[PDB]
Amino acid sequence: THKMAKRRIKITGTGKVMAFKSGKRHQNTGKSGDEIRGKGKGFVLAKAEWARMKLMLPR
Amino acid sequence: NGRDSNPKYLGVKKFGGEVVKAGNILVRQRGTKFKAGQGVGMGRDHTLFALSDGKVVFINKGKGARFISIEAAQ
Amino acid sequence: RSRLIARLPKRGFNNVGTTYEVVKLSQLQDLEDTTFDRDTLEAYRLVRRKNRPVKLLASGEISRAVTVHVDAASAAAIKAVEAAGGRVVLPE
Amino acid sequence: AKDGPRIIVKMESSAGTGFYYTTTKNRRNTQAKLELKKYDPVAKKHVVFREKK
RNA sequence: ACCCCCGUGCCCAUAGCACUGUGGAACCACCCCACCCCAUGCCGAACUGGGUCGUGAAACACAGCAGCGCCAAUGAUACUCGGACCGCAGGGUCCCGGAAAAGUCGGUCAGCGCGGGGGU
RNA sequence: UAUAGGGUGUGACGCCUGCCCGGUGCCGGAAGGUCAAGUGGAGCGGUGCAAGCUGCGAAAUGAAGCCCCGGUGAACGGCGACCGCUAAGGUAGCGAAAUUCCUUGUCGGGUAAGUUCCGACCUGCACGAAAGGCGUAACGAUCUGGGCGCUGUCUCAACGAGGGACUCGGUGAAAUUGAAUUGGCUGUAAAGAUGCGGCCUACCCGUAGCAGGACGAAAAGACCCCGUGGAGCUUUACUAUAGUCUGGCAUUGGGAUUCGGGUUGAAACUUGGAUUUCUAACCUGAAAAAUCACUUUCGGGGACCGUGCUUGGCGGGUAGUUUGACUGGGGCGGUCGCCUCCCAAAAUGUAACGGAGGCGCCCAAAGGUCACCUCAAGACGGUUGGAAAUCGUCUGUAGAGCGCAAAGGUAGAAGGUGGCUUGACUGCGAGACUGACACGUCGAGCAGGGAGGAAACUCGGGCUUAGUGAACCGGUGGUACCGUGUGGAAGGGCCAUCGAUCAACGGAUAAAAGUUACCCCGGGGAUAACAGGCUGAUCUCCCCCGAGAGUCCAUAUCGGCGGGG
RNA sequence: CAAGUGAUCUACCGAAGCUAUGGAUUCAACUCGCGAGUUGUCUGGUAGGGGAGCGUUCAGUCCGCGGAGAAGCCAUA
RNA sequence: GGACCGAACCGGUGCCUGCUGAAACAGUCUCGGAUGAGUUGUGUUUAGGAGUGAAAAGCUAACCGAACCUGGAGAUAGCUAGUUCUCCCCGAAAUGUAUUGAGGUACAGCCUCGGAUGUUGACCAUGUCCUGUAGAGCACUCACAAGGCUAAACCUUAUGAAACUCCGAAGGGGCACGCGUUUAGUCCGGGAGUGAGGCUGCGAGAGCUAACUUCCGUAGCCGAGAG
RNA sequence: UUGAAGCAUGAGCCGGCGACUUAGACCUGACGUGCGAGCUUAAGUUGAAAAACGGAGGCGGAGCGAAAGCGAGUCCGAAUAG
RNA sequence: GAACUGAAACAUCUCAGUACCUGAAGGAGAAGAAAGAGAAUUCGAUUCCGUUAGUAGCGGCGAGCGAACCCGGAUCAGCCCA
Ligand SMILES: [Mg+2]
Ligand SMILES: [Mg+2]
Ligand SMILES: [Mg+2]
Ligand SMILES: [Mg+2]
Ligand SMILES: [Mg+2]
Ligand SMILES: [Mg+2]
Ligand SMILES: [Mg+2]
Ligand SMILES: [Mg+2]
Ligand SMILES: [Mg+2]
Ligand SMILES: [Mg+2]
Ligand SMILES: [Mg+2]
Ligand SMILES: [Mg+2]
Ligand SMILES: [Mg+2]
Ligand SMILES: [Mg+2]
Ligand SMILES: [Mg+2]
Ligand SMILES: [Mg+2]
Ligand SMILES: [Mg+2]
Ligand SMILES: [Mg+2]
Ligand SMILES: [Mg+2]
Ligand SMILES: [Mg+2]
Ligand SMILES: [Mg+2]
Ligand SMILES: [Mg+2]
Ligand SMILES: [Mg+2]
Ligand SMILES: [Mg+2]
Ligand SMILES: [Mg+2]
Ligand SMILES: [Mg+2]
Ligand SMILES: [Mg+2]
Ligand SMILES: [Mg+2]
Ligand SMILES: [Mg+2]
Ligand SMILES: [Mg+2]
Ligand SMILES: [Mg+2]
Ligand SMILES: [Mg+2]
Ligand SMILES: [Mg+2]
Ligand SMILES: [Mg+2]
Ligand SMILES: [Mg+2]
Ligand SMILES: [Mg+2]
Ligand SMILES: [Mg+2]
Ligand SMILES: [Mg+2]
Ligand SMILES: [Mg+2]
Ligand SMILES: [Mg+2]
Ligand SMILES: [Mg+2]
Ligand SMILES: [Mg+2]
Ligand SMILES: [Mg+2]
Ligand SMILES: [Mg+2]
Ligand SMILES: [Mg+2]
Ligand SMILES: [Mg+2]
Ligand SMILES: [Mg+2]
Ligand SMILES: [Mg+2]
Ligand SMILES: [Mg+2]
Ligand SMILES: [Mg+2]
Ligand SMILES: [Mg+2]
Ligand SMILES: [Mg+2]
Ligand SMILES: [Mg+2]
Ligand SMILES: [Mg+2]
Ligand SMILES: [Mg+2]
Ligand SMILES: [Mg+2]
Ligand SMILES: [Mg+2]
Ligand SMILES: [Mg+2]
Ligand SMILES: [Mg+2]
Ligand SMILES: [Mg+2]
Ligand SMILES: [Mg+2]
Ligand SMILES: [Mg+2]
Ligand SMILES: [Mg+2]
Ligand SMILES: [Mg+2]
Ligand SMILES: [Mg+2]
Ligand SMILES: [Mg+2]
Ligand SMILES: [Mg+2]
Ligand SMILES: [Mg+2]
Ligand SMILES: [Mg+2]
Ligand SMILES: [Mg+2]
Ligand SMILES: [Mg+2]
Ligand SMILES: [Mg+2]
Ligand SMILES: [Mg+2]
Ligand SMILES: [Mg+2]
Ligand SMILES: [Mg+2]
Ligand SMILES: [Mg+2]
Ligand SMILES: [Mg+2]
Ligand SMILES: [Mg+2]
Ligand SMILES: [Mg+2]
Ligand SMILES: [Mg+2]
Ligand SMILES: [Mg+2]
Ligand SMILES: [Mg+2]
Ligand SMILES: [Mg+2]
Ligand SMILES: [Mg+2]
Ligand SMILES: [Mg+2]
Ligand SMILES: [Mg+2]
Ligand SMILES: [Mg+2]
Ligand SMILES: [Mg+2]
Ligand SMILES: [Mg+2]
Ligand SMILES: [Mg+2]
Ligand SMILES: [Mg+2]
Ligand SMILES: [Mg+2]
Ligand SMILES: [Mg+2]
Ligand SMILES: [Mg+2]
Ligand SMILES: [Mg+2]
Ligand SMILES: [Mg+2]
Ligand SMILES: [Mg+2]
Ligand SMILES: [Mg+2]
Ligand SMILES: [Mg+2]
Ligand SMILES: [Mg+2]
Ligand SMILES: [Mg+2]
Ligand SMILES: [Mg+2]
Ligand SMILES: [Mg+2]
Ligand SMILES: [Mg+2]
Ligand SMILES: [Mg+2]
Ligand SMILES: [Mg+2]
Ligand SMILES: [Mg+2]
Ligand SMILES: [Mg+2]
Ligand SMILES: [Mg+2]
Ligand SMILES: [Mg+2]
Ligand SMILES: [Mg+2]
Ligand SMILES: [Mg+2]
Ligand SMILES: [Mg+2]
Ligand SMILES: [Mg+2]
Ligand SMILES: [Mg+2]
Ligand SMILES: [Mg+2]
Ligand SMILES: [Mg+2]
Ligand SMILES: [Mg+2]
Ligand SMILES: [Mg+2]
Ligand SMILES: [Mg+2]
Ligand SMILES: [Mg+2]
Ligand SMILES: [Mg+2]
Ligand SMILES: [Mg+2]
Ligand SMILES: [Mg+2]
Ligand SMILES: [Mg+2]
Ligand SMILES: [Mg+2]
Ligand SMILES: [Mg+2]
Ligand SMILES: [Mg+2]
Ligand SMILES: [Mg+2]
Ligand SMILES: [Mg+2]
Ligand SMILES: [Mg+2]
Ligand SMILES: [Mg+2]
Ligand SMILES: [Mg+2]
Ligand SMILES: [Mg+2]
Ligand SMILES: [Mg+2]
Ligand SMILES: [Mg+2]
Ligand SMILES: [Mg+2]
Ligand SMILES: [Mg+2]
Ligand SMILES: [Mg+2]
Ligand SMILES: [Mg+2]
Ligand SMILES: [Mg+2]
Ligand SMILES: [Mg+2]
Ligand SMILES: [Mg+2]
Ligand SMILES: [Mg+2]
Ligand SMILES: [Mg+2]
Ligand SMILES: [Mg+2]
Ligand SMILES: [Mg+2]
Ligand SMILES: [Mg+2]
Ligand SMILES: [Mg+2]
Ligand SMILES: [Mg+2]
Ligand SMILES: [Mg+2]
Repeated sequence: THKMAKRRIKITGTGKVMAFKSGKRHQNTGKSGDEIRGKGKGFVLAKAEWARMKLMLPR
Repeated sequence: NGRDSNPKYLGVKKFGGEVVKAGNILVRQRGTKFKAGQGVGMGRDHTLFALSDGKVVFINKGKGARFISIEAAQ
Repeated sequence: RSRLIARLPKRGFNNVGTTYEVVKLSQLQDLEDTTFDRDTLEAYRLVRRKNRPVKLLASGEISRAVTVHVDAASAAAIKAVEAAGGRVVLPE
Repeated sequence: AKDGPRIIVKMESSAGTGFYYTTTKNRRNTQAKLELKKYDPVAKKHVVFREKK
């Protein structure tokens, strides 16, 4: 696909799929907690079976 | 009317006799229902968690005398 | 309804400029003769596609002399190249 | 989080400059006296400048 | 060691309250005065501070006491896991273990430490 | 060639045609408000050593249009959602009318008897003046009621005739058809049985007949719902558009006047604007040469018009489309996310168009910490102050409070009061709660720095549980990674933030309403209307008790309040 | 005159359940060849997964057949 | 003379017959117009968002709210049908969550095949913790029966409760152990289907303590199960 | 289809026609084979009663990051916690 | 110079410069002799095949669309006028 290209869904050495963290992103943040600077790299491989064939040339 | 909302999942997560790790959640309840004892912390939501790995144990007589505590093993 | 993909954030980049052919250091030292692979060993050596620069990185190690001509190398590898005797040279 | 013409506000922080931000929610309910608070930027620690705008 | 007092725990009303009796230069307490330490959004009543006499009144401490509280059997029952059923239905039954709440019989005005001061 | 032509509505004729322009349209509207391209171009920035080359870029000026003012109803319209205030609220004439709900309105006429018809009345659910009002001789295969006449329409059918029907010779189709060796009752079964059960009846096969059944045949139901199916139509749904109006620029030229001004108080090279005018462009008509072409001789118009480019408006005339779901059928109504209690069957979880209630905030202190403080209520006694006040003493496991909704929770306090404060922090995050995911919740501890305390220590918002929006696209402050020969810069990225009743709240495009009885297709007995089926609230009927009426006596009859079938 | 019914006892009846005898699958074990063989076991079945196979045409190769008769057709225990 | 009666002709009012017709719109009888806006012959012109129309969305070559033919074109079809040779082994789902979602899809759950692992599964027993229903009971909140007292409170006596609780089982849940029987379990990876359920007993709501009702819970069966 | 002998769909009968395919230097699994610290060619050239030739390229071989980049390390960050 | 279709609705977008129409022409045609490609101070008219490569990029950054340079081949000619 071209969708996950500059986007999330990064493959790794083990072939596992890397997800970013969403809430909140560039708007509607406010509030208090760390959590703003706490949206990092993440993952699950349950959905990821379907994310491999979407973009695999690269990781 | 038809407006009731959500499950909320409050419970006693690790029952007495069980071997907790460090950071495990012992109880989920609402305000004070269980009082944090030896080796047990408490958060914003109340909800006792484990300070030190070991065996969890329940202590009560009556009222608000309910207590959750830990002790090590080796 | 609305796929995970679209739900998920990113902007990031593309780029992907210069990328280097890796030469594993264990390949030279110890096994074979530690025969001084020189500048172009190519065949019998591990670089193939090329048309991309080559970089030398530390993996395996032994004390034997070597002379390696590569486009670049890791300083911790280039540490072990001279400390076993020998050198790594780079283009002007 | 939602915003309108109404009372209180979202107000950003000062220049810990550093050119830096904090932005706690605030209110014009008590007073318009503005504000200043203590925070830490890139540079140093606790450089304490004034609530902006 | 014993009597007892002051502190401080464990237990976390069968250890609590009221009626009440002992206690006083050893301990507690009130009492005494305080411009300043300190402090009452008023009052040194409370903290706080300087110290006797007085007092054993209040508060405290122990002994008494079972009127009130609190604990509370055995018997039976309610209900019920499992088994097997009657009624068109509301509902009900039999076997099998489990087995309350209340109530009565009663049981009580505690128990168990650590340290220090004072009599024998 | 306005006694003409187009459009619109009304519809011989006669008596006539009212009130209301607020909104919409249309005609006329020097002030003023907004407004496009385009003239103008102060200034901000990039690169180069510079000459300079370049990226944006506003005051002023700029047309039609809407806003604003006036008028116009044989213009769209309006003249009872209890009078309700909105520009006004019905002039004649008519009214139970093709309009009337209640309704078979009430009288009257006609009939032996009239929901109709006629006449009145009027209380017009929802008459009314060119969607014309009310009349009208004549006309009508028009519609309604009545009478005479005659009659097989009828009481009530009979006889007769011809043509089929039947019989013999000749030719000889059709739809339909799982296969059949194809009965009655009463059950049972997917809820109407020849085919299951029990019982009954029944010798084999035909011809003329009858239409109850075979849910008989015919046409993948046209009603109904469904499909992110279709097509016709509509409009102040969306969006473009033929068309049309308007500014600028060409075609497209000259001269006078005037104002604006530059280059060498006038001269004057002049550059444009405005009115005016001329005539070679250009349009156009008559002349022996009909459409043309011409020396044309001419006559009129004439920088306009027309036409090419571009600016903005108008634009159902046309075109593509949109118009959610839930739902004891669909619609109308209500409802979509979030928190609390009940349902919930002593773990968690659990539905209904089930039973109640709240949220889309607030708090610069209602936060951090550090100290102290203890409430509701009653009784007695007390001062413009008494139900309630303020004071006093006594009682006072909480009967109080906790910003809001309830539950939990709280007296060693989270509740009441002050001191100082900015942790309502940057960098992380052991290990767990919860979710299909994506979210969501708790958190010891490490560092950089702080805050309150003398100190142990506590602090990365609040007694907790509601106070929310994925991604995209973008605004602002940083940061300096990318940056298309190189060096910069435009542009992009990471850090922080701002934008969402995207509330149909996992959010369809940046942007969207109706109608179809002219309807089409694909399906559905997954789903209404008819019938059956189960049920029996309601409907029908019977019973039980007996107060009361029946002068007397409940029970000849009648049966309060209730009860059972 | 119970074939009605309350209680008690006991004979028989009665399924593809269990049992008898025979036989085949499934997995498992024990070694024999470097598939078979007893033991124990298993085997209702729709969507669906897995496994082993039957038949038709064509093609290569091998072996063959056919006028004393091919394929096709028809009958059969 | 858009006068009258009435043939030709033009037209179709009413009834019937016809309905596998004589006929894909007719026949008998009846009726309308019958010098006008009349009837009709020949040649010709106008057509598919187009024409025509004394106006029905009528007609435009026997079916016109957009003719026919050919083509794009095997349009698309979340819908309906249909999908053929054998035996063997296993064997479901009609739940959850979200969806311009509701008869459709995605993920999880449940099936199968293979590899890895290896009793971790299962039942039952002991031990230990967690719970607020059944029942009960007024000590709180609401309700409520008869008095006493000087209308609330208060006393004797007496009750109800999904959204009351002084109390409170039977069962259920987690962990440990195997004190003893059994035989599965988990991870990795290939392929799925199911996402319309139904009935009964028990526990409730809605309903009328009606339904071969409706919606959840829970066991068993049909589903896919013959005897 | 929850449920069909169904009075629910389809079919008069028999013959023949009749429905899970093909494509690609594509992706991902299983089985099999040949080479295996490597494996393999495409277009084309040559020769065809048959095939060889052809290394352009492709796949392993190094990961982490947004990227510059660094490298058995990398990334967030002042470090260490991850 | 279409639309159905796809985007699970629909406007940008996709179908697709496909279908159809018209014009011209030949056995082929088109194209062609660098104001080029490009980043080696390299190549060297055009067309074609393989590859680069589902790579750069384009996009309601949605559906989806998608190069070229290097290299390997087929064939290889440049000639004339203002
Ligand atoms: Mg990577
Ligand atoms: Mg709840
Ligand atoms: Mg206790
Ligand atoms: Mg003491
Ligand atoms: Mg003494
Ligand atoms: Mg004093
Ligand atoms: Mg006393
Ligand atoms: Mg007992
Ligand atoms: Mg009982
Ligand atoms: Mg039972
Ligand atoms: Mg029964
Ligand atoms: Mg009972
Ligand atoms: Mg038992
Ligand atoms: Mg018992
Ligand atoms: Mg017992
Ligand atoms: Mg008891
Ligand atoms: Mg007693
Ligand atoms: Mg005592
Ligand atoms: Mg002592
Ligand atoms: Mg009219
Ligand atoms: Mg006026
Ligand atoms: Mg009348
Ligand atoms: Mg009526
Ligand atoms: Mg009369
Ligand atoms: Mg009559
Ligand atoms: Mg009358
Ligand atoms: Mg009549
Ligand atoms: Mg009538
Ligand atoms: Mg009348
Ligand atoms: Mg008028
Ligand atoms: Mg009118
Ligand atoms: Mg009218
Ligand atoms: Mg009229
Ligand atoms: Mg009239
Ligand atoms: Mg007429
Ligand atoms: Mg009539
Ligand atoms: Mg009549
Ligand atoms: Mg007469
Ligand atoms: Mg006769
Ligand atoms: Mg006759
Ligand atoms: Mg003959
Ligand atoms: Mg005959
Ligand atoms: Mg017969
Ligand atoms: Mg029956
Ligand atoms: Mg039947
Ligand atoms: Mg019957
Ligand atoms: Mg029968
Ligand atoms: Mg039979
Ligand atoms: Mg007949
Ligand atoms: Mg149909
Ligand atoms: Mg019709
Ligand atoms: Mg549509
Ligand atoms: Mg136009
Ligand atoms: Mg325009
Ligand atoms: Mg339209
Ligand atoms: Mg419009
Ligand atoms: Mg709907
Ligand atoms: Mg409804
Ligand atoms: Mg519906
Ligand atoms: Mg409502
Ligand atoms: Mg529960
Ligand atoms: Mg439960
Ligand atoms: Mg459910
Ligand atoms: Mg609900
Ligand atoms: Mg309810
Ligand atoms: Mg406090
Ligand atoms: Mg200090
Ligand atoms: Mg911390
Ligand atoms: Mg920026
Ligand atoms: Mg550059
Ligand atoms: Mg920049
Ligand atoms: Mg939603
Ligand atoms: Mg949505
Ligand atoms: Mg959107
Ligand atoms: Mg919308
Ligand atoms: Mg009509
Ligand atoms: Mg029509
Ligand atoms: Mg249809
Ligand atoms: Mg039905
Ligand atoms: Mg349904
Ligand atoms: Mg439905
Ligand atoms: Mg009907
Ligand atoms: Mg019908
Ligand atoms: Mg019905
Ligand atoms: Mg029934
Ligand atoms: Mg009487
Ligand atoms: Mg009497
Ligand atoms: Mg009687
Ligand atoms: Mg009665
Ligand atoms: Mg009754
Ligand atoms: Mg058997
Ligand atoms: Mg046997
Ligand atoms: Mg089987
Ligand atoms: Mg022969
Ligand atoms: Mg043959
Ligand atoms: Mg005439
Ligand atoms: Mg006449
Ligand atoms: Mg006619
Ligand atoms: Mg005729
Ligand atoms: Mg006549
Ligand atoms: Mg049209
Ligand atoms: Mg014809
Ligand atoms: Mg026709
Ligand atoms: Mg058509
Ligand atoms: Mg088709
Ligand atoms: Mg097509
Ligand atoms: Mg379609
Ligand atoms: Mg298709
Ligand atoms: Mg089986
Ligand atoms: Mg949700
Ligand atoms: Mg799935
Ligand atoms: Mg397995
Ligand atoms: Mg393997
Ligand atoms: Mg074992
Ligand atoms: Mg386990
Ligand atoms: Mg086990
Ligand atoms: Mg209860
Ligand atoms: Mg109860
Ligand atoms: Mg309760
Ligand atoms: Mg008690
Ligand atoms: Mg217990
Ligand atoms: Mg899998
Ligand atoms: Mg398969
Ligand atoms: Mg799949
Ligand atoms: Mg579904
Ligand atoms: Mg369902
Ligand atoms: Mg269900
Ligand atoms: Mg009810
Ligand atoms: Mg039902
Ligand atoms: Mg099924
Ligand atoms: Mg059976
Ligand atoms: Mg079964
Ligand atoms: Mg059976
Ligand atoms: Mg059905
Ligand atoms: Mg059946
Ligand atoms: Mg049938
Ligand atoms: Mg059907
Ligand atoms: Mg049929
Ligand atoms: Mg392909
Ligand atoms: Mg490949
Ligand atoms: Mg290709
Ligand atoms: Mg392999
Ligand atoms: Mg080998
Ligand atoms: Mg379309
Ligand atoms: Mg579409
Ligand atoms: Mg387009
Ligand atoms: Mg052509
Ligand atoms: Mg030619
Ligand atoms: Mg190519
Ligand atoms: Mg080449
Ligand atoms: Mg050449």
